[PDB]
Amino acid sequence: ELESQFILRLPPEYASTVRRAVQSGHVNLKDRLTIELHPDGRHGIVRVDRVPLASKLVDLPCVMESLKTIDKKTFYKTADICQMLVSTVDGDLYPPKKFIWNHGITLPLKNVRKRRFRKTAKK
Amino acid sequence: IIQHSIPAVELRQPFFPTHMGPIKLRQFHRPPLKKYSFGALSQPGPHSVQPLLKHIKKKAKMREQERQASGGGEMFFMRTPQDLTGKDGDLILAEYSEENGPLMMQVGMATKIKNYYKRKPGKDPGAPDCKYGETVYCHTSPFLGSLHPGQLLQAFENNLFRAPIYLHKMPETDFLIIRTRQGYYIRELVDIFVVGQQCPLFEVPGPNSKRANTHIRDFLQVFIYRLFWKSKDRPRRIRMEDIKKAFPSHSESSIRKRLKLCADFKRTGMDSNWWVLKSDFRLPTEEEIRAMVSPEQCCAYYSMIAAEQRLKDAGYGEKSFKIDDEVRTAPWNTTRAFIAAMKGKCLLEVTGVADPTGCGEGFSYVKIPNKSVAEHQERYKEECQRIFDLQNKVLSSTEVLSTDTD
Repeated sequence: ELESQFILRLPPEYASTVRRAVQSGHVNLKDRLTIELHPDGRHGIVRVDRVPLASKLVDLPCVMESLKTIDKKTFYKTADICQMLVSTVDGDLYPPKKFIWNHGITLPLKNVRKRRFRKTAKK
Repeated sequence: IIQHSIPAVELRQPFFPTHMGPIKLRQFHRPPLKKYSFGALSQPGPHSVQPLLKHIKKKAKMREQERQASGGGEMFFMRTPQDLTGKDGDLILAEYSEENGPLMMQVGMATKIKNYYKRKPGKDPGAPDCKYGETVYCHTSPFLGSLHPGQLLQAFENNLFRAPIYLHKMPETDFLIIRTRQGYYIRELVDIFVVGQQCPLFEVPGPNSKRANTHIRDFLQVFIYRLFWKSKDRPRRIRMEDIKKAFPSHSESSIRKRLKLCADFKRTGMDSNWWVLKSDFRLPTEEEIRAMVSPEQCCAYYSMIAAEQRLKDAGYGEKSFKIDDEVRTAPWNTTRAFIAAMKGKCLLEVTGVADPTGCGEGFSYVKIPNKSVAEHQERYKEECQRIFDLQNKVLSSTEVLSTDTD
């Protein structure tokens, strides 16, 4: 089965904590960072050192590929990426279109949907 | 020369789907996270996100040793589906600026990065170095506009398309999560390329063209041979049901066509019967099967059916594909137009309804005749040049915009 891949976005303070952990390579990252997805498939909780962050799975506008390389000249596609798990410091941890993201990940694709995508003409 | 991974070269599933329904076509190259029915991550609650650093180093080390053990030089490493994981090797991200570009790779396919450079006049000291890709010194432009002297432009280059790319930095907030039935894994990822509009190098077929019909036929034929090869029974045998499940839009009668030359129907007292390989039929070799259908041909075909689905959804019937604007955006028209122009058979509109950005930062691939005729071509080049430069400037820019409140 195809490997599933997606982007995790953390608030900057938490992202820093996690990045140092990824870089150290310590096994305990597995306890220090956990992801829980709720039954609705859109909301969830990311935990950094047991601190719960309200999270939402959103749909990115641009198709994004991850490509792996050995020599840095030839590249092999490993996956299509089209979703992002966005964690915030406020929000309902357990919440009772708003899942459409409007921006690409990179700077120039700000507002891609509204500014840089030819829109379809019906009929 | 592009060498794809073995699973891709062999057109294995799920890397090369045999059939896609309307829903899959709408979601083409945008697979949504779907819940697991079993395995660790089918369970409720928090799940560990695992580090990959020790694993990444180990795999790089193992690969280099295998390299030195035979006994240097160049090795090909992408032999198994396991070699295609995001869990090891160096990784980049590529974000495509076209919402649905005319050609896209499947998982397991390969592309090169070329660094196109135009020498400064006189004493050029050479191109700047880049972290990725191989430098190409070009006197003529591989794009619609020309490079300026001293200009470096990076690009994806393969058999489907060539496209300028622009290296950016991943936001500090963002990580890559790999998700399997067994667990989550996390990698740092710092290099992300923006991909500009494609220059298609492979022609996408039209719906129900002879080319399209020949392709599904040949692909079905390949799937069948591979079924016989997988069979451990002697004489080899396969079940109709397995073919029908992979090709649910084929009639049993059309499948019997592909089977009548290589196999015999064996009837049993049960609604499951076998097709047994004829004893005087020689099964094609691995090498011969690969030659039948390439990954690129599958990509061209996928492009067509996905576009065809989007057109139906927008109300455009099969009788529409004198021509509607939306139909002009279809990959069979845009690729055909671009390739013809590349061969000097015509020019391109450039400014027009098929501009994928909708805002003048992309090219409209629509044929205009070669038909003051030095001014006609100079105006075409001028316009190409302007849009070429505009795209490079906008997509390479690190300017922070500014959410549109509308």
